[PDB]
Amino acid sequence: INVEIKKIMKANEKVTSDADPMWYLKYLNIYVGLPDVEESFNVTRPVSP
Amino acid sequence: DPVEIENRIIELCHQFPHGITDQVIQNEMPHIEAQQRAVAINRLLSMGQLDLLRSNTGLLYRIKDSQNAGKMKGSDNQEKLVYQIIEDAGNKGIWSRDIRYKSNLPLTEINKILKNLESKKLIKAVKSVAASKKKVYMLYNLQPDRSVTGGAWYSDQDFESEFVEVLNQQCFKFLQSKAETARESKQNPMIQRNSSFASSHEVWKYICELGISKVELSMEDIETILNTLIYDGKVEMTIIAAKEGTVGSVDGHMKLYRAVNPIIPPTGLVRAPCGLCPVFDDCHEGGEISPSNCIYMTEWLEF
Amino acid sequence: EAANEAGDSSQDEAEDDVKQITVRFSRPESEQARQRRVQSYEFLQKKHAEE
Ligand code: SF4
Repeated sequence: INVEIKKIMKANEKVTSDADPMWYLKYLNIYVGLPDVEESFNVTRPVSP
Repeated sequence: DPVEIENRIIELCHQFPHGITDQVIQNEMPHIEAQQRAVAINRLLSMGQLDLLRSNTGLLYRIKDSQNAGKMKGSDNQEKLVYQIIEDAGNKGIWSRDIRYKSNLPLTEINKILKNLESKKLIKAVKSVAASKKKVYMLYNLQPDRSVTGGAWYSDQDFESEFVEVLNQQCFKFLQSKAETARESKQNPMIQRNSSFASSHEVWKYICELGISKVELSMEDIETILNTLIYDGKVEMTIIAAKEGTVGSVDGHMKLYRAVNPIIPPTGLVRAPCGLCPVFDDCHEGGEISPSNCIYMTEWLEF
Repeated sequence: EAANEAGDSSQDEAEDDVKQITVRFSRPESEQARQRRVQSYEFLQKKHAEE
């Protein structure tokens, strides 16, 4: 979660389609953050195991 | 200066749109050796402004089609890089899907190119009558091939069954009347058979005199109609040897058609309901489908 | 072998094998296929022969 995921994201950082060139989707940096629960309406909350 | 040589060759190609041989270039420019001319031609071919043709007289060098322009918006490169295989297809046409696949371009670009070419009267789109899936694109100057589109029977991508039925009926009536006149003549069996025979040109001229439809019917159209009549088991065709005459269609051969009666009357099997039953396989003595409670034989005996 | 194939008949008629204009589309090559062509052995051999 600290090193390998960044390498995987870097290996597939750019994705583009053949049709309509000059269009692309570039990933910059990925984060995993702290565990949270999606119970609250569009709001996160810390949750214990 | 090889640049001057290339410019002179380009000017000579402009002077002769059909292409120039090496002899013409040598006569126009004799002071230059053959090796320099070959290097100049190789450079012209490498930069893509010339095309090579192999005719019975040798090699021809033609300027690439750039003056003929229909899609000038954007780049002439893609315009010619579509018109190339457009012309290569030519009379047979080519669907938009195949154009896209051969051009390796998205659908939007090729759609724009085709629209712009149609705007300046360079390509015509006609509906494929063989398979009505997409519109094929052909050169505006080229005449459409009868196989890929059009035809004397097809009218707006619709097969005219009534037209071919009327043609068959009229041809069969004419042949039957001719055979009846030949039989009533009773002058001589050979003469009777020769008079019962009708040439393809004769029946074609007869159909033209009738004038059932507005579309012009060629001789081979009437020939195919008579062949379909032969396949119906109603007429007979014989190929006789005739060098030249009023037909002159086939070299030394003429097709004569005559109305002939069938070999035997309808057989006895078809006179029974069992012979024309569609569920004949499921017939059984004891079951739902039995000859005792058959509806076909019931209606047949009641009739 | 090609000469023997052509020599099947003693006298060969002038063939009407005029080279129809088979100018192929310079299709825009996909970047993956372009990389494959660059990494091809024939391309490397041609680049070596260019010197
Ligand atoms: S349904 Fe009757 S008529 Fe038809 S095949 Fe069977 S037995 Fe024969």
